[PDB]
Amino acid sequence: PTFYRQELNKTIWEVPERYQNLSPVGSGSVCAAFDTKTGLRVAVKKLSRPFQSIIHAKRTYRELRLLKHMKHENVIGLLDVFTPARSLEEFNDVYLVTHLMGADLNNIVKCQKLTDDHVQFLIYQILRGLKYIHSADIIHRDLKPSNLAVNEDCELKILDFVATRWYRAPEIMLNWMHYNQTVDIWSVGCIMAELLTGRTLFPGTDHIDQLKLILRLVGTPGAELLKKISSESARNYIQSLTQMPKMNFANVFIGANPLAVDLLEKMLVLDSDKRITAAQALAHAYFAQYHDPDDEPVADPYDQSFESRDLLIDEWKSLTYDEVISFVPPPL
Ligand SMILES: Cc1ccc(-n2nc(C(C)(C)C)cc2NC(=O)Nc2ccc(OCCN3CCOCC3)c3ccccc23)cc1
Ligand SMILES: Nc1ccc2c(NCc3cc(CC4CC4)co3)nc(-c3ccccc3)nc2c1
Repeated sequence: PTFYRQELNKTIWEVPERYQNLSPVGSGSVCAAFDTKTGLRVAVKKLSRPFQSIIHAKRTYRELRLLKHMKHENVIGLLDVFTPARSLEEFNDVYLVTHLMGADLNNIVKCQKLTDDHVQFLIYQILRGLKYIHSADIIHRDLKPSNLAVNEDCELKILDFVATRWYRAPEIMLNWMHYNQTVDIWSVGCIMAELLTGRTLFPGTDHIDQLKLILRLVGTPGAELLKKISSESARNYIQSLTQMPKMNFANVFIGANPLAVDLLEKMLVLDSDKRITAAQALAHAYFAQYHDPDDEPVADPYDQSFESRDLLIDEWKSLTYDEVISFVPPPL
């Protein structure tokens, strides 16, 4: 494949001839383009200094390994990955190609009002994607409206591109080091609550103000949850806050679907051991119009053994180069 060059907002791009009409989108740096081989509008992300440090190199390998493995309708997939290099000695740029979506859920929630029917379809697609992601032993940790891309037909894709702490599970705020996958479910509840009211549910100014807003809704942790908190520092700070009662969500999300209020009651739970999972939430009556267990697939098992390895930069670079060369595009 022959490459061409052009500068687009300080960053120079070397892309194959198949990608035309490059247009800057945001900032790695992303460009919108047209793929003459497939006829699709695509998004091309150029990784910025992929091997500047051990942190960058392993991060580069992690993202390429993740995107190559994601093959689900509601999760961002990899259409192509290329580099202008002809060998490992000159391998310094990595480009990632995916579908071009219309916008993100952040634009829709602040520019449009969503019917309860639209909330069902949008939240169902998130939970459908989360079940696929969680089945591969992967936690997103960064779910928020700006990480969810939506088309004009309300088709949604999860990606990992508005404060993140507003959607962070409380066990992440207190820096618990043994949380589970339901930290994403807490984020879904905060997102679902925002689609129903148009307001951010927990607009905290800091980590402490975030927990104060959370406790005003969910109430004081009970004796069962207090038994399972290992940090004496956090366990004492929780016992230092005045006893807040748990608000009834029907009095908070008024005029909302009774099934929507019940699902939020199962998602916005402090005790992560009792928080509803992605698979269980798909079976909730709120998604009866869309739920189909035979069309909610799980993922092929994903090898994360590299995360426990301590390698050099050129070793991470060489491993990334192998994944670039071994990539097989999906058929049309
Ligand atoms: C270190 C690291 C590790 C993993 C990730 N990671 N994790 C995920 C999962 C969890 C959802 C599978 C996905 C990602 N990576 C991404 O979501 N990467 C991307 C974000 C935004 C983009 O372009 C946004 C612009 N948008 C594209 C499509 O919609 C229209 C415009 C991208 C464009 C092309 C290629 C990748 C993009 C990210 C970083
Ligand atoms: N088995 C479980 C189940 C839930 C746990 C958990 N849940 C999240 C949480 C929420 C809160 C409420 C704080 C706002 C006051 C405290 O912890 N935190 C923590 C935790 C929090 C801080 C430090 C160490 C552990 N451990 C949990 C163990």
